[PDB]
Amino acid sequence: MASMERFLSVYDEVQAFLLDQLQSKYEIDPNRARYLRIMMDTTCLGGKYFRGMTVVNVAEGFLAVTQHDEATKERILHDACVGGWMIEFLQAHYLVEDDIMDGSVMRRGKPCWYRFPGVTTQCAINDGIILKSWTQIMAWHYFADRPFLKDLLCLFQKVDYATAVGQMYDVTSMCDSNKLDPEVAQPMTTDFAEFTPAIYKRIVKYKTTFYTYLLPLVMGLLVSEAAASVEMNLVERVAHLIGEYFQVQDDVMDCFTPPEQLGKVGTDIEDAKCSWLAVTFLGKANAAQVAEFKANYGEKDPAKVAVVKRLYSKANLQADFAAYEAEVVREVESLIEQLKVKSPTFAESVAVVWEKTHKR
Amino acid sequence: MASMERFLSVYDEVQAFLLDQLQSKYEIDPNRARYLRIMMDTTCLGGKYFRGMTVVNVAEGFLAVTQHDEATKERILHDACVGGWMIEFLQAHYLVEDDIMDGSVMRRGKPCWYRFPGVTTQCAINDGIILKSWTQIMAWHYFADRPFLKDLLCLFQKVDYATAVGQMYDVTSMCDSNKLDPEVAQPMTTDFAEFTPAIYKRIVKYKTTFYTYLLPLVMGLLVSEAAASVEMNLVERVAHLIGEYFQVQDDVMDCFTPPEQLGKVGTDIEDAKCSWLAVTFLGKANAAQVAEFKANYGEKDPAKVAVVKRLYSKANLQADFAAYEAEVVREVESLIEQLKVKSPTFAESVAVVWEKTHKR
Ligand SMILES: NC(=O)NOCc1ccccc1
Ligand SMILES: NC(=O)NOCc1ccccc1
Ligand SMILES: [Zn+2]
Ligand SMILES: [Zn+2]
Ligand SMILES: [Zn+2]
Ligand SMILES: [Zn+2]
Repeated sequence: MASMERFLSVYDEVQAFLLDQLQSKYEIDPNRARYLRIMMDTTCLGGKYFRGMTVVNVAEGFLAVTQHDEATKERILHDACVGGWMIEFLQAHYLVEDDIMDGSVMRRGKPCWYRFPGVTTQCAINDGIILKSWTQIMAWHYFADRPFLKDLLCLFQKVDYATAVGQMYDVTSMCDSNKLDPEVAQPMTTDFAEFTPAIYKRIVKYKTTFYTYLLPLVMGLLVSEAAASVEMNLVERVAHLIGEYFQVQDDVMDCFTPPEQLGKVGTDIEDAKCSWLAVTFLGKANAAQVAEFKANYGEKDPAKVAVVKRLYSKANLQADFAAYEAEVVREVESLIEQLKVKSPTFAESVAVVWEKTHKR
Repeated sequence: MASMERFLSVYDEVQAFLLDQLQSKYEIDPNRARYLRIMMDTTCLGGKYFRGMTVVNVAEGFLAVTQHDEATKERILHDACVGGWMIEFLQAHYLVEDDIMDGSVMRRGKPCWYRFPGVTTQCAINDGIILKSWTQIMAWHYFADRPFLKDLLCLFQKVDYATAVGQMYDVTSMCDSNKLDPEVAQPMTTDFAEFTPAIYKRIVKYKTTFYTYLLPLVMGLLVSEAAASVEMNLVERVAHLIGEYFQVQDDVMDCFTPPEQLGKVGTDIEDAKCSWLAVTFLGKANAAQVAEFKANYGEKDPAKVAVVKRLYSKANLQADFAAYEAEVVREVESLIEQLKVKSPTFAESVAVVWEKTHKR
């Protein structure tokens, strides 16, 4: 069986399990079940499944080098599929809630869930809650008797909590820290003193890298009973590094990729986000350029937005990007080498994750 | 040590643990830590702590009849306090998110969290997420080596998921089920065919009873290693029964308790909620009364709201309430008796929970 067709099949099986349980154990009626089926499909399907498929790809790597009965091979692959859906549903939770938090309009060429006419914010906040609850229902059902259940739940928790803390770093990134105060409406920064590489790195490390790269890699090791084939400090280091690069690319596309190709209208400039572009621009600007940036950033006025894009264009940010990219290629190849000492197979899976990131 | 002073002390200890970890493990800065300290205090403190204190009271019951070293007595009580805070933080999560979902203005005489000037919806949805993540952090830290960790996590999950499903039942209670559809804006019901006792019971069972009554009772049994002192089908039956009564009282106060005493302006009529009052009124109304109710319910116009209150007044709903109350007194005393067969101590704790509910 090809990997993607297995993965997709297990989605149908998990969906049926979750909705059947709603009827047998939680007293749901058929119409509300249909509403939740449609919510699940709309929010969990239609991406490339990079995160969930990484679990499967890691587990396939280890199957090629480890002796097992066929039925054990099938159970491992079924577990890797379930685990990969846990991650896809976790991402679904964060996309639904973030879209509401940020007042987003589109995602992937389609309206954000909360904007569907028979959804609304009142339902969509709760639908998002349900998405994440379903990850837990999956784990407790499919992994009830598994030796890795404890470790898997404990890892999942920490990643989820890191991700929520990262959303906090993200949404407060344009405020002055010393002015955070629940009692006082928050002004945009005027000095941009906090738009630094180290601060930017903390936002991206927490908001994206834990659930996009660390979790799929480590879940693949857990369902394979292979955590001893790695030095977990290296896996964490490589995960954060690759995931930082992934976000830098996303930051650049938000500004420069046309909307029909991007699948939405990017608003990072208007939203005054601490993007890689803003931070890099500030790291090389002269006094007059910094003043012009300050007079135009974080404003909805499209002429002021065009002024910011113009500043980024004139500033030759493509060169700082190629230099960044060069250095990440360097450090990732180094980390992969360190991974080969305990597991060529795992190092190869990390290689594949890097290639899919670097070339998308 | 008195129970409440222990409980309160453990809040300070848990808070310090959670914020210290944010600094040592999640790279937080002092200002964001202060923001989260204030969020925790504002959202978790100021109620009566009925749910968390019930864990402690159940555990105290068993301590009186079970032999233990003093250090074991202290560990059980510390565990019951932590467990009771897990429940209080879980309720905090649902209050923050529900207030946003329902566009609530006040809670307990104070603005809803999302309405604080330096919060806003964009932060408050995520703050609510964090609240529930903190319940998990507590359990994995304080109960890491405990024999009941698995059972406690598995119970907590199911209760949380029941609660989210109950919010779904609640927010869709004024729609016709056969018309639920993410693609189509949802009209209010015109026939009110779904305002029935059984439908009402399903909303309340899921939305409130699992986290308010089942969870504190069962968590008390788990931290005491006492689940064998009960027949879990009875505990579930009594929990749902008491919790249904609790919500019927809440439904009546939303309509009839003055706002300064209620701590908010009740809007169940304007929001077309399936309340006990609406369902009971419809169960006894003549044709003309049903037509007048239909012409006035679910409308913000205060004259139409006063028409609905007038219908409920003339309909002598206080008599149906006294009759309901009588029957619940009857069934609860019966269930307590059945609980005495395996545990007088546990039956007594259930007695106390009932008294606090019945007389508030
Ligand atoms: N639906 C129902 O009544 N019970 O299923 C959920 C559940 C919650 C807590 C403890 C055990 C089960
Ligand atoms: N903050 C950090 O870098 N690590 O702490 C969180 C964490 C997440 C996943 C696995 C293990 C730990
Ligand atoms: Zn966002
Ligand atoms: Zn972006
Ligand atoms: Zn509500
Ligand atoms: Zn109410």
